[PDB]
Amino acid sequence: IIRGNQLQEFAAMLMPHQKATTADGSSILDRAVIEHNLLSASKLYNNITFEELGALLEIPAAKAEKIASQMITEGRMNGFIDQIDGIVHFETREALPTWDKQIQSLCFQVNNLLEKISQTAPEWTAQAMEAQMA
Amino acid sequence: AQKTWELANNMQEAQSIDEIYKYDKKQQQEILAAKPWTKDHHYFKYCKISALALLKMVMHARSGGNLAVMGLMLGKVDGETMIIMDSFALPVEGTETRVNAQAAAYEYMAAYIENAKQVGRLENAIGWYHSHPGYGCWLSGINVSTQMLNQQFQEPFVAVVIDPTRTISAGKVNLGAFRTYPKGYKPPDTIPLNKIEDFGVHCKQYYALEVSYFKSSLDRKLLELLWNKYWVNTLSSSSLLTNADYTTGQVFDLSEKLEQSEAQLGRKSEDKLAKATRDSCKTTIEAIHGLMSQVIKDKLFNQINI
Amino acid sequence: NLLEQFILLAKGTSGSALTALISQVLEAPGVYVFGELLELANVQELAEGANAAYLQLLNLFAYGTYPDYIANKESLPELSTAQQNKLKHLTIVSLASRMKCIPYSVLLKDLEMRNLRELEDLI
Amino acid sequence: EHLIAQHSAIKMLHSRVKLILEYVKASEAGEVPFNHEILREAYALCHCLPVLSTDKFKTDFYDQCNDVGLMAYLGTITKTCNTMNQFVNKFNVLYDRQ
Amino acid sequence: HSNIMDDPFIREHIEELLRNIRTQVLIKLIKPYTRIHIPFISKELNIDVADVESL
Repeated sequence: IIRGNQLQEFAAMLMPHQKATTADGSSILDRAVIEHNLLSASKLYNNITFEELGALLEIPAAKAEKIASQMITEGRMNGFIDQIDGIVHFETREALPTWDKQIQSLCFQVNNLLEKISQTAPEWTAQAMEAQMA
Repeated sequence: AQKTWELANNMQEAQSIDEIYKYDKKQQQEILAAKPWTKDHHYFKYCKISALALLKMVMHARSGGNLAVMGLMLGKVDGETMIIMDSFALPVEGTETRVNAQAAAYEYMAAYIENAKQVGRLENAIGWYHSHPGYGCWLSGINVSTQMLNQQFQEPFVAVVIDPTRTISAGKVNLGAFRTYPKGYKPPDTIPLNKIEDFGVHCKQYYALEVSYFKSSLDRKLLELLWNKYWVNTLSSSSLLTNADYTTGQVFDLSEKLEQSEAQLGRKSEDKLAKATRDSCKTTIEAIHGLMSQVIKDKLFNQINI
Repeated sequence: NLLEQFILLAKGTSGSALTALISQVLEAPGVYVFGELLELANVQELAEGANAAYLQLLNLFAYGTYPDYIANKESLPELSTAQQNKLKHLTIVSLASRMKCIPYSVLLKDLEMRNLRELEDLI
Repeated sequence: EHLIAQHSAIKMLHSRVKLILEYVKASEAGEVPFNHEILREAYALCHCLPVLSTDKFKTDFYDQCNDVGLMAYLGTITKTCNTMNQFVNKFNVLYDRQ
Repeated sequence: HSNIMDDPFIREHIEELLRNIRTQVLIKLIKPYTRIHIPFISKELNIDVADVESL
């Protein structure tokens, strides 16, 4: 997530035609970074309210919703908006598929740990495998 | 494990999995002398392709790239099933839509079979296969003609069509086994439109067998012990969700078969109720197998450390 | 691998120079497990003198959490803003090991946060 | 033919876990040198052992179990109906009232 | 008013328009939402609350 304080050194090197305001008080630079921030924020959240969404993107409550609905309907992000309670649901996992994913990760950690065991002390690993019969 | 698993594996003796690998010469002679496929015509319905044969056929089909390739397949028959135990390539040269096997394939066939008989290959040629690079798995007009020619004189014969392009682009093998009807015989009677769309013009001239694969015990052990991604994918296979749609389709055509059996039993001679019951038992058994896998996974992973 | 750099520079130094290196370790980003550093001449003799406060701080950063730091704030030395962020991060790690669904109430009480928004920025 | 594949997979996992436990015990005793990173990763492996013990997972698991139970019931009924038809057919030709 | 609403062939068919465009705006707007206020739709279509429900 790119905050608005690390882009001051970037807007100075932009070409003069790229710094054109769109008649709403916001330049071109702080519109693409807003959409990028919103798309990146959907990878860290399962759902977020409008007030909190408008706390890390500025644009408090009325423009964050408009931009969020604008990114959707164009195949740019996955989600849906519940305007009654003011919350945006991005991606919900279905429990059982998550269980199999975590099982795969658990087995991956088992294999990786044994790989380091056989890589650090190969002489001990061979003795342990033979002793596994007894 | 003691007595329980000592005789459960018994590597000294071939298991029930390796039973199919044994060639019974007397049974083969008896079944070919009886000729039970002459009376009926939808006799053979299942085609059991071995793992090595499928792998060799797939690799040969992909090796040609966009050009067609062809070869023969050895095997035998058992009841209503055609078993393919091996396959072997032919030294032919073909284009993207035509393979002929003019003069080098016909010597290679006989010479290769003679060489194979020397090192203990008791199976005889059971079929021919060719690849369709990028236009599905079906039988063309000349394919149907040569299938009729092969079937009319060499009675047991099944044509296998592979599709390397769709196999690579989809991640799963695209294969199809087919058999044909005699010349000018059996003209039996939204379906026709899609049928001609995905098959050729001769949709009613040939039928498609149900293709299944098998493997031996040593093959199973070597495969499951090859990479670590095969026992990890077993402890997290998650059935009943990978192929739920297939289960719903099986329930649907089960319902249709049950309706047909109810219609038949109220009043050619096939006993449709028994087949419907067998299909129902089969699909329920897959469902229960999936549930057992889920229960085993839950007991193994969730019930540890409080 | 970053901890290995500070370890070699800390193989011979002792006294005030060594304790200064400890503060740099807690300030360097990407250094979250101080395992190899804790089995050196530090634990051998650092429990006596005015430098024992930093030894307690290093033990707190390796095994303790943020609540374990408020209780003994008087004894422990002051922490810069960079070091406090690392300590709060390790507190979230400790809670994650115990439970895989951490409520906001636990995080707010342990990390001494008051605003929900600033807690989520830290997470 | 299915439980044996499950058994082989579980046995491979058991062998790996047994070897990891043997290494951890050897590190505890002193046969192998104290490797901090390996033991840290073992601790992380142990902390993940209760995989997804949430209430939503339990509800979904119960849904799956009930679905399979119903699919078994519909089909046990079918097998019983088939046996019923067989018995009726065998009974008719023997106790025929003509 | 001097070039469009003069001939009968455009003024009579101007009511079939100003409704196809409003319908297509409505369809695209409610695509991401699952529960949306009707007065909110009224603002985005520049029509009163009563006509939004009819549409």
